[PDB]
Amino acid sequence: GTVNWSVEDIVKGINSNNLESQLQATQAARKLLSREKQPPIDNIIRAGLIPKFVSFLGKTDCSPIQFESAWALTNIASGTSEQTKAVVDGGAIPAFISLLASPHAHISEQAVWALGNIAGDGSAFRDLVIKHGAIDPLLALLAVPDLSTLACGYLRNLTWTLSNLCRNKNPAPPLDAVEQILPTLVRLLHHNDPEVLADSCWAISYLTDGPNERIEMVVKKGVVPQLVKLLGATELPIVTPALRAIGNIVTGTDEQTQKVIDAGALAVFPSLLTNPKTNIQKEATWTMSNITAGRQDQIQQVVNHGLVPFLVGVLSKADFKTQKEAAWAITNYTSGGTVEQIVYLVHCGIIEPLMNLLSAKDTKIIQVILDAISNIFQAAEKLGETEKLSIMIEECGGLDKIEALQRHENESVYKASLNLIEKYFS
Amino acid sequence: EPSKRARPAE
Amino acid sequence: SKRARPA
Repeated sequence: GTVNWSVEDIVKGINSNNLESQLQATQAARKLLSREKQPPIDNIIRAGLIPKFVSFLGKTDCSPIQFESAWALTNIASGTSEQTKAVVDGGAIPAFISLLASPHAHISEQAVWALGNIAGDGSAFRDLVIKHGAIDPLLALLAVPDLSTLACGYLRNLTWTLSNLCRNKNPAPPLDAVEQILPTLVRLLHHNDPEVLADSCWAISYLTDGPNERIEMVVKKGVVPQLVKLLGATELPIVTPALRAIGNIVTGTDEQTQKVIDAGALAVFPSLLTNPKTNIQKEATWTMSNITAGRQDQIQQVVNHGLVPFLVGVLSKADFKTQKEAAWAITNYTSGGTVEQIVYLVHCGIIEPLMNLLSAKDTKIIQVILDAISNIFQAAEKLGETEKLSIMIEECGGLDKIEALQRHENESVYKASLNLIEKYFS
Repeated sequence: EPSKRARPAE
Repeated sequence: SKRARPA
């Protein structure tokens, strides 16, 4: 009936001024636009249909055409920036906001979905959706005693749309919008649906990806313990954004970092640092490097949790980018740690895998590693045990690796090497 | 993570 | 000495 129409026929129906003809043609357009293989978004735009679809959003007496056109425009707005812009340019933003209050749940949901795609295009449309007043009516849809009474799909769409209002930078979302959304996000973060939890974590990860003040707005809401709980989830789609959020937080102050340690996050790292997903291991190791960049009592907690052997493990065998993060973790540890903590690192077997990575092609990791060796040596100096460390380094082939580094391109690389050699390996 | 989502045909 | 996430 409305299956496989030509764009020509859709236009003919939409221009008929018979509202039932328009309805059938709009549904035909929805069907074309919801096909998986190359929906003809550009042909529909070029046919001039967006203004008609937008006017149909306002037809309160014909809820079916509101739904069909909301679906058609949602799928156009799901495309390239230029496609989403065509939708915004036709006036869709206030028309979708008005539909948020529709008595028909399927129409309200579809308007939530369309605004999620518009806001998801980037900072400018995100902020334009906010200026048109989307937040108050979106939040009102979630103002129920128990989220479990909402249809599951509807709640997932609302959560996803809210996450796009939290997403993107340059600029980050307006501070007042973030403050307005946060109590609802905290509540969604405690909901029991895996997809709501994942998108709630994504939203929190965006809000903490920024300067310390943005992190504090989130940490002050008390969400860190729940994020640490979700870090432990079996679902990779939840662990991924929960870990990014935790990693973001520990880029903040020493005090923000302590909240993450206090909430028990370090106990999850034996698993994260051996996680079969490369991206999780790499993110977890980056996060460890920011914790070892912390205070001596925070380095002590990394020790107490048994995490130094795990760092030795990642240095010994991991994806190269993960080994690079491990190298930073070690350099930060040795830069901030006490001599006891540093000695401990050597006793855990850090020296050999550190030396092995000196054959890396990457120049930056060479610098980082040489920096750590220098720090370890300075610790050894204070103990009078410089010589023992020299032998350890020579025995595992490390001196050979360093001596050769005197013939490297980079200045800092050659300079740092010769300093090591002349000061410790006469 | 995709920031846009199309609603697919049922 | 905290570092941003790598590209």
